[PDB]
Amino acid sequence: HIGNYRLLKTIAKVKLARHILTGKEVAVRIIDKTQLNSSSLQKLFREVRIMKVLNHPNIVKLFEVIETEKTLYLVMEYASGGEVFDYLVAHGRMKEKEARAKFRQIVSAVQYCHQKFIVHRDLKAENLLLDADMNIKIADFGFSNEFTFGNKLDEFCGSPPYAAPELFQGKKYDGPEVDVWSLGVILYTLVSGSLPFDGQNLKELRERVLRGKYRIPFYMSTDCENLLKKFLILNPSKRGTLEQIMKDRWMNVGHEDDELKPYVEPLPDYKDPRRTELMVSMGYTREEIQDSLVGQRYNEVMATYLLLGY
Amino acid sequence: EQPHIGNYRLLKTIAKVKLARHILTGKEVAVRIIDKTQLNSSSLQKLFREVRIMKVLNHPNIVKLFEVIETEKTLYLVMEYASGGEVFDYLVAHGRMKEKEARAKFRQIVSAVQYCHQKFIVHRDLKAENLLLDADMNIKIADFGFSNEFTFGNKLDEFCGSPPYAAPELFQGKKYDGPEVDVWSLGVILYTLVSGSLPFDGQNLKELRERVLRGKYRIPFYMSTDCENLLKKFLILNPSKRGTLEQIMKDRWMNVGHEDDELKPYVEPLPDYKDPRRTELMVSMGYTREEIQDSLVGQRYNEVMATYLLLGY
Repeated sequence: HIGNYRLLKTIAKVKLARHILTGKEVAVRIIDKTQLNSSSLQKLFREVRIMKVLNHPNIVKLFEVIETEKTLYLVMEYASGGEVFDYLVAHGRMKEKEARAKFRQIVSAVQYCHQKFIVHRDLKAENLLLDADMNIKIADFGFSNEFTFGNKLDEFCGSPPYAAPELFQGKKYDGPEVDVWSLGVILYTLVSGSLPFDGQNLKELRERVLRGKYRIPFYMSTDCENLLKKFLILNPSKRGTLEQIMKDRWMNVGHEDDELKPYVEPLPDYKDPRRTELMVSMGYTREEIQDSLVGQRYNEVMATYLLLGY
Repeated sequence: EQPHIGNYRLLKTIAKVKLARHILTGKEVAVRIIDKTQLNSSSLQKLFREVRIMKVLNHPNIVKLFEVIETEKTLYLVMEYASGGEVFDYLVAHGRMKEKEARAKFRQIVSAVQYCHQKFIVHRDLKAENLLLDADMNIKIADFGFSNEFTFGNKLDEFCGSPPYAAPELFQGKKYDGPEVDVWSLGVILYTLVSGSLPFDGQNLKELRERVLRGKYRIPFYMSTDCENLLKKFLILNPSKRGTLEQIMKDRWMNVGHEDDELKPYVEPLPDYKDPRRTELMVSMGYTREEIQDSLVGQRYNEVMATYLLLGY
């Protein structure tokens, strides 16, 4: 094993693991640096930094970073509930009351990143993970657990049906309004268990996408069809921001007093007495806990700390 | 090992697809199972249009249709099973193919697609996940007619592996219609056979598009020169300047170690419908002589014809 972790089984090389001293499960991406060229190494560590800066409850967290001469271990949040894509396959559509619960979390998460000028650019159901409580954990925001670095044969499973029309018109695919279209598509698959735009191949899928028409089922409320109209607009400049969309009726149904808003980064969690104590009586010194959590080292000490929060 | 349908025992699922065993010959097949009640008149005609295409392709390297079983509510299509799996899964497991091995599969691949081009049928979706392998490592292209991946606009199709093989047209809003599209896809396929990786990559569709539209790809140090020149005839950004497969069959690399046996378009062999050997086995199965005669002469795609074909393996 590596660090305070016991590799259990595997699930791009990713391992399920048990933090020995907390018994908490964790995902452990393993990456071989010798097999990387400078251009790719840079992009990696650049994305590792992005992961260290996104502190949101629906964006899979990073717990530790172990880096050796030839290897880089990335210990991150494991989501025991799997993909949103797999769920939707089994249980079919969600109930209007169920989707809203998660679609709030999603839009809050994506919105948070747009604040920092990070657009995800590949939003899909396969990238929305769930934990043991049915809470949303978006993945691949920074570093991607699905994309190898040019070596392998990526299949881009699930990416096309959520692509905005710009992609097929040769127009730029850069701005936040791109995640915005995809959110539309996402929402639609949640309340229907199906695709607004579909086809036998990429040709047919394109045809349907660029036309922008999509069937609304009978069982879909009228407040819902009205939320889709705000996402699936063909012209990128007329698609509204996410701050403007959190103020929708369908979004806030059941939250008459609890209206959705641009998430506010919570203050640095680093001094919790309960965990500082629990740690000391494991064999951690007081100030190494202090230095580790002050400097946000993301080492074996910071990892243990964060893992005690579950 | 429980349900039966016609002469088939359904063994397991592999869209709804079952690997089954034909009880009279013990041969394996794949049965696509379609719920007709879940389809609308428009779609029903697309189904039978495509099935008519399936009955009409007769190439050694395209998956063959054996039988159509139709009931009130359901349609069963019985087709070749490729036990060797996807070329994709095979590249992932074994790395690249050395050039000699690649030429062998690429030859079969070109014959098959060119065959469909002669009839003005274009695949529109060649990828390494569509190139199946049989027990002898022979290529069987899937999805030329009906698609064992495309569930009719109903579910949550994933399109696995499609993007990296799309001609630049797709991302430019231009017509994605002609054979040239397949030709570009062939270019990608060749390259991934011999290097075990894609010529155009990227962490998301946006990044993929840049590489595709630009049209630049690295030639590995180990790639033969003849190979590099062959890629140059497929991976041309302008649709109209891409060659036809008939011309591309004449290429040097295509024919290494095939000097007197140059790749030329496939000619459809004479019909099979009289083999007295197989005719006799069938007679002692309960089939009558003229019922064998009618179905084979008529190319019916009923249980008789299917039993006859499968006795050919």
